[PDB]
Formats: sequence, structure tokens, C-alpha cells
Amino acid sequence: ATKAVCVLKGDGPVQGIINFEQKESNGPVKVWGSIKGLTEGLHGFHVHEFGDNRAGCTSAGPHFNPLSRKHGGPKDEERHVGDLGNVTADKDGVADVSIEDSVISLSGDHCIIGRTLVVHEKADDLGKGGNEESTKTGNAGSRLACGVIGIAQ
Amino acid sequence: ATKAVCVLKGDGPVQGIINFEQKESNGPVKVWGSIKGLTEGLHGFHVHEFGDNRAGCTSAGPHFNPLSRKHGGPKDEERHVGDLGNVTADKDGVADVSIEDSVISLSGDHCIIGRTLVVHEKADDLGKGGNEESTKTGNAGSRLACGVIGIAQ
Repeated sequence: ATKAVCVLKGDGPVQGIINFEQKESNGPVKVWGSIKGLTEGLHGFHVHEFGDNRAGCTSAGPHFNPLSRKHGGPKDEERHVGDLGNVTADKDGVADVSIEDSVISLSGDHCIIGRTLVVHEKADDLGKGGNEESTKTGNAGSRLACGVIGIAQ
Repeated sequence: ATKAVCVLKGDGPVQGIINFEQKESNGPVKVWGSIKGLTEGLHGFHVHEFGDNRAGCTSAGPHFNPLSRKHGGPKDEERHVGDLGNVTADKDGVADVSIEDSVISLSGDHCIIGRTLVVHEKADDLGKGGNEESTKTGNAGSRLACGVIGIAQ
């Protein structure tokens, strides 16, 4: 079964480790791990297009949107491949991520190996945020921590 | 025409950006960038199996060697997929990289997207160092800096 990992780092306190497992190449991907350094609440959680961190998290480019669709939440039909919603940080800044998704893959055209997982400033509004920006990125703000999704043992 | 990038970081001063380019599937991967923070001289430049950075450059694991060959130099027929030889740091610690390789690839069985590049402590002796370890790892020492090979624009 195909396995991947991401180590999230950025410029301040935000850090963590996000595992990915996909036992069948057409089943869902299990995403799990933990993030610390976070303000309490909901934090946008997106696969970005490039595994490029050469000038920081900015280098990662836009959401991974191969089907040129509009931004949604995970559960929507209309959503980018890399729209994985929000993760929620507790009062002590810790987010226990647990997610199952059937739009991302670890193989094929929807493959997220070598792309970037990014944790954002604020809530992804999930297309339901009442302005232009909402239906493009979900207004989730600055990129706090990222890293490239890599092949794991 | 496919592109990748690796940003090299470690616990020391060694930093670098390395670019990969393979304009067609069967063709050679062009590799180039710069690494600073190195001691003058030669340093092993290897692709390792895992894009895992969980516990630093150690988590990358072993040389990327899908064909189960002995360690050599890039020009050798007998070599690991990940055997890219050595880069040369000048007196100011700067290593200008320019490499063309036909064994690594950006797609396929020999695909290196999502794996790690590591730059090592000491010269790779290229399997001609004349001891056991020569033909496993080439004696290149500790891992100074690594980064996961990600998709680039």
C-alpha cells in the first residue's frame, strides 16, 4: 500500500507531521497526524500545486486544481483536488488531523506526491463566504507552515 | 515538459536550491542549482529512497536503488538510480551544480519526485575506495542537508 508523509514547517511556531495512506489506487486516501503552534480554531488545509519551497510557502503556488473547478469544501462535488477543508486547533494550539478523502490520490492524475500540504492562518470558508475570494481560495489567509508531500516507507 | 525542485536544509549551515528538468520521458534529467555552507572540496550528491524528513535527513533512508545494484559513479553501468556522484564546493564553500543524468527520471520506475536529495559530509569514492562500505554508500559520510524532490513550475 502506497504511503506518503509531509513535515510542516514555516516561519514561526507552526509545525507537524501528516501521514497519508492509500491501500487501493482507487479507494480513498487516509490523512492523519498532528499540528502544534496554532491559534485556537479552524485552519484551512490545502494541497497546493508545487513542491517548491525555494522562497518559502509562497513558492507552492495556487491550490492543486487540475480540473479548473471552483473552490469548495471536501464534501462538495464542485471543489479543487486539493480542497481538504479545515483542521481544528484546540485551546492549547494542537490539531489532531483525521480525514478520509476520495478526490486526492497518491497515484495518477490526482496524485499529490511532490506537491505541497499547507496550513493557513484562518478558516477555509469553503466557497460559502460571501465574496469573490471565497470561491477561489476560501479566504483562509496566510500560509503558516508547509512541506512537500513525499514517499514514505 | 516536466520540472522538479529540491530545497536543501540541515542542522548546519548548508543551504541550496537544485532544479531538475526532463523535457521528454525517455530523455536525460538536467540538474543544476547552488549549495553554500560546504567545506571546500567534494561531497556526495545522492538520491535516497524516502521523501521522509520526520527525524531529519536520517528518515530519507537508504540510497534509491530499485534495481538492487552496487554503488558506483553516475557514469558507471553498475550504480544505484540515485548515484549522482559528487558536487564541488569552492574555497568560499559554494557548490555550483550542473549535471545531466540519464538514469534518474521525473516519471516512471526510476521516478525521483517525492524522494530525497542529500548532500553528504565527505567525497563519494564512487565504489573505488577499496573497502566494503565503498560499494554500499561510497563512504560519503553524514547527511549535511536534504530536501524532498517536489514538482515545480
